[PDB]
Amino acid sequence: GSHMKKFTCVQDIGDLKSALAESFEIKKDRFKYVELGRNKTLLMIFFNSSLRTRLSTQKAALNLGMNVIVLDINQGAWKLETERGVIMDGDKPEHLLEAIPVMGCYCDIIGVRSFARFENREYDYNEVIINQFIQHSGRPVFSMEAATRHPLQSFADLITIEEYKKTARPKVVMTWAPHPRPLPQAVPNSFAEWMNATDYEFVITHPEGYELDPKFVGNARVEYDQMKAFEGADFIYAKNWAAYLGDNYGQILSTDRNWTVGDRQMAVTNNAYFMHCLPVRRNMIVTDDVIESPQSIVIPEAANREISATVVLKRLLENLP
Amino acid sequence: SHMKKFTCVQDIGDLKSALAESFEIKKDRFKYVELGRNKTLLMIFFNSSLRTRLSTQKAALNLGMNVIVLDINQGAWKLETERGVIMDGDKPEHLLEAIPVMGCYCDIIGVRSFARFENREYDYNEVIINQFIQHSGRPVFSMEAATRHPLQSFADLITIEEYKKTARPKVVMTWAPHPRPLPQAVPNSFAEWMNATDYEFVITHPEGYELDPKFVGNARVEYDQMKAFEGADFIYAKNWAAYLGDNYGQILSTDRNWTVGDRQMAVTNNAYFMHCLPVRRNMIVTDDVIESPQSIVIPEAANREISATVVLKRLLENLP
Amino acid sequence: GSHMKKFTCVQDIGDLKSALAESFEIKKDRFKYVELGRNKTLLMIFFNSSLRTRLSTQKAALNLGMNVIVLDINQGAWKLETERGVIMDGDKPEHLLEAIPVMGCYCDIIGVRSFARFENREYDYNEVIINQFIQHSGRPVFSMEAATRHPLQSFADLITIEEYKKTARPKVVMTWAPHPRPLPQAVPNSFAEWMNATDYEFVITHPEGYELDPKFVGNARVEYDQMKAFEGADFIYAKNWAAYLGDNYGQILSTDRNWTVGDRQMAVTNNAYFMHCLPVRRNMIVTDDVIESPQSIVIPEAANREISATVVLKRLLENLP
Ligand SMILES: CCC[C@H](NC(=O)CCC(=O)O)C(=O)O
Ligand SMILES: CCC[C@H](NC(=O)CCC(=O)O)C(=O)O
Ligand SMILES: CCC[C@H](NC(=O)CCC(=O)O)C(=O)O
Repeated sequence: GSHMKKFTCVQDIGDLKSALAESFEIKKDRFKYVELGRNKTLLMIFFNSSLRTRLSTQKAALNLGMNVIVLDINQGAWKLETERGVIMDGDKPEHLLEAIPVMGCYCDIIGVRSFARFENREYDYNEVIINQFIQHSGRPVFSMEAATRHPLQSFADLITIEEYKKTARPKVVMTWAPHPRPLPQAVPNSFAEWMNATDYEFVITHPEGYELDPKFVGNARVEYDQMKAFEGADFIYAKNWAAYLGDNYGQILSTDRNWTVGDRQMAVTNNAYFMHCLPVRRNMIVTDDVIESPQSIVIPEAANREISATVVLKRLLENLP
Repeated sequence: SHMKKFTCVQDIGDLKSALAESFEIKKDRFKYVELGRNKTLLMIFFNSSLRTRLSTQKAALNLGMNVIVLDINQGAWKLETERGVIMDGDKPEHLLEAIPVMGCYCDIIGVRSFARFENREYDYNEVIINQFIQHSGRPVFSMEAATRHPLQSFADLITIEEYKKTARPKVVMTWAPHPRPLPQAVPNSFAEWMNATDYEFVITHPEGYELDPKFVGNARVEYDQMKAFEGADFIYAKNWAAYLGDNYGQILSTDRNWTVGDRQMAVTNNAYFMHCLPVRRNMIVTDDVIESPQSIVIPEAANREISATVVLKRLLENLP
Repeated sequence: GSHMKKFTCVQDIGDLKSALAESFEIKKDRFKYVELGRNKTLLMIFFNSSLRTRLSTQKAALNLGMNVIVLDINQGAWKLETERGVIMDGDKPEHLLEAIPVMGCYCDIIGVRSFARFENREYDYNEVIINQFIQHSGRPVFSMEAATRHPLQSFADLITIEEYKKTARPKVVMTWAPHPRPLPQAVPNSFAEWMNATDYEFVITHPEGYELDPKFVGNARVEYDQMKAFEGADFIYAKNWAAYLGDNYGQILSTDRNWTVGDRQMAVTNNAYFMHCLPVRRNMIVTDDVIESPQSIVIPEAANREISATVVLKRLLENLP
C-alpha cells in the first residue's frame, strides 16, 4: 500500500485510485516535491537498451531533487558472471553475486532493466536476476522492465487511458502484431496485469500459439479473431511478443502481416485511440498512417512515463529508513 | 534577444552585446547559477565529441541546470531516419517518434549530427537538425549540424576578440590535409561568423575545395596559401572534404605542403594559431607550431564553455 | 598534509591517524560537508573499465555537493594518440597533448584511471600518462588507478582493516592468486605501500618470479610458502598480478591453482578476515565458500571506497585556489 519496499508488479502500487490521484497531482505541479529526495541517490542499471525508461526515469528523479547515476553494465563496467559455482576463467571478470551488493553500497534506491534471456523459461519467469537485486542489493528495487513485467510502463499506460477515456469503463484491447525478432512478453504480461486490476472491458487478441501465461492473462477475454476483438474498442494497445507455451518459449511462430494494426482494423473500432509503449517498428506493428493519425496518443503516453516514475520514486523515498 | 534556437550566427543577434555577455561570464562564471534552476538540458550525440560534450555540460551547470547526456546508438535504439520504409531490420525505432519523445523530458535540446555525405541536399537542407526543431517541441541548439557549428565559431570569435592586437585583424582560414573526409560545417560556420565581423577575412584552400557561396559570402579566396598567410594576425586551420559537383564529401588531395608548419607561419605578422580540435598533428599543423606560444588552441577550446553558457542563458531567458 | 595538490601515492594523504579520523567522521555523518563542494566540478576520466571506482567516486563527489561529469574516452570521445612527434594519419584523431589541457578547462578536479599498458616497463613505472595529466591538466589530479598504484583503493582497505581489526597491530598477509589474464601490479604495489606505512605485521606471499618492485615491497616480509605466510594471519588480502622482473614484465608465469585462496589456507589463519578489491574471479582467486563465508568483508571493504574518495575529494576541495 503506502509502504512501498519495491516496485515490480501492480500490487506494489496499492490502491489504483489514490495512485492515479498522485499521478495527476504531479502532472499539474511537476516540482511540488523537489525537496523530498534531496541528498538521496538513485542508481539506474541497464542490462539492455533504452530511450524512454532511460530518459524519463532520470527526469523523474530530478523532479524529486534526487541525485542520479546511470550505469550501463557491459559498457563502462566488467562483464558479469550470472551462474554460481562456475570457475570464472573466461569472459567474465566479475560475478553478479558481488556486483549487486556493491552497487547497493553507493545509492539509496535502485532501478534495474533486465530483459528476459529466453534461454530458460523458469529462469526468466522466476525472475531470478531482478530478485537477486531485491535480495542482495540492500536497497529498494524498482523494475525498468524485468523478464516478465514492466510496471513503470503499464502504470503510465493506465494514467494515459484515464487521462483520455471518454467513458468510465472503456473497452481496451491489447493486440499482438508481427515483428522480425523474438521479443519478451514483459510488456503484454504487465499490461494485462494492470488492465485486469481496473474495471475496464479488457480483451486480449493474438494468433494461435501466442497465449500468455495464465497468471497474467487472468480472466481477461482472449479473442483469436483480431477484427472481432477490435470491434467497438476505445483503446488499442498493440505490442509484439515471442511465443511462451511449450516448445516455443521465446520463438517467432509467425510474422503474419495481416495483424499489422492498420487502417482496416482501426475502422472497426469506436474511433479508438492507438497506444504503444515504444520503440515501434513502423509498417510492422502499426501503419505509418495509424501512428500518425490524431487518434494516436503514443507520445502523450510516453510522456506519462515521467509521471509514473515520479510517483513510484516518490513513494519509495517516502518509505526510506 | 528572443532566442528560439541556435544554429546560425543570426540567432545570436548583435555581436557586440553577445561578446559583452561572453566576457561578463568569463569574469563571473556562476553569476547566473540560479537562472536555470529546475530546468533540464538534454544533449544528444549522433557522433563523437570531447569538447562539445564536456564544455556544454559545464556550461549548463554554470546556469544551475540539470543535464542529461544521451548517446544514441550506445544506450538507445538505432533510429530509422527515412519515412515510409518497412522497419523490418536494423532499426527498432523511427526518428519521427524519437524526436518528440526526447522533447518530452527536457526544456532545452542540444544536438550533434555530422553531415552524412550521402546526399548533399539532405545535408545542406539540414534535414535532421530541422526535424528536431520542428518536432522536439523544445528550443534546439546545434552541437554541430551538417553545415554549421555556431557554438564553436561563437567561441572562436570570443577568443579572437580576447587576443587581437588591433581592432580589425587579418584572419585567415586555411585548409589542411587530412586522411579522412570531414564535414565542411566548421569552415562554413567560421566563414559565416567572420563575415559578420569587420575583420579582414581571407579563405585559402586548394583548387576544388570551394565552400558553398552562401557561406563564403564576399570573403577573399586565395588559392596560394603562402600569399594568404602574408601578414595575417590569426590563422584558423581546418580540413574539410570537397563540396562542389561530383566530389561532394570526397578527398581531392592530401597535399602535405598545406600542413600549417613553421614555413607558412613565418610569413604572417607573428599570427596566432587556432583550431577547433580534434587536430591531427603533422597533418593539419606541425608539432612545433601547435606547441609554439602563438598557439592559442587551448584558450580557444576553453572559451567553448563561455559561448555555450551565453547561448544556454539566452535560451533559458526565453523559455515560456 | 593539509596541502593536498594531488592524490596518487600514500604520501599525499599525510598523517594516517588524522586521515582515518576524517574517514570515520564521514562514515558517521555522510553529508556533513555537502556544502563544501558547491559549484565545483569533478571530471572522472576512464581509459579502462570500472564498477566500484566509477560508482563510488560519483557518490563521494555528491556527498560533497559537487558536480560530476564522467567521461569514458574511446566511447563518446576521439581516440587519443599518446606518442609525440608522430604523423597522426591514422587510427587517432586527437593527441593526448591537446586532450589533457582541454579536459582541464571544464572542471576543478580531475580523476583518472589508466591501467598499465604492459608495453614498456619504464613507460608504466615512470607513470607517464598519469603524470602528463598532473603536468598539463592545470587541475589537481587524483588516481582512480594508474599504472603502478591505486591509492583510493588502498586507503579504503586501510579504513576497513582499522574498522575490523581485533588488535592494534594485526598480521596482514597479501597473497598472490592464479588468474587467466595478465593483470597490473598497481593494486599489490599500492597495498604494500600503504601497509608499510602502518605498524601492522605485514607479509607478502607469492610464487617465485612474481617479486614486486623493491620500492613498493619496502622492508615487508616476503614468504614463498603460502601456507606458512597464512599461519595466524588476521587479514588475508588476495590479489593477482602479472610478473614484473626481467624478461617477464607483464606476463603470466603460472596459473598454479594451489594458490587459490580456499578453505585449506584460511584454516591455518587466526580465523582471519578475507579481503579483495574486486572484481574477483571466483574459484580462481578465491573459493565460493571463502568469499561467501562470514569472515569475508569484501563488501564492507568495497563500501569504504566511498569514504576514502569522499575524504580525498574533500581534502582536494579544501585546497582549491
Ligand atoms: C581493481 C582491479 C583492476 C584490475 N583488474 C583487471 O584488469 C581484471 C581483469 C579480469 O578480471 O579479467 C587490476 O588487476 O589492476
Ligand atoms: C519497451 C520494451 C521494448 C522491448 N522491445 C525490444 O527489445 C525491441 C527490439 C526491436 O524492435 O528490435 C520489449 O518488447 O520488451
Ligand atoms: C569539431 C570537429 C568535428 C569534425 N572532426 C572530425 O570528425 C575529425 C575526425 C578525424 O580526425 O578522424 C569535423 O570536421 O566536423
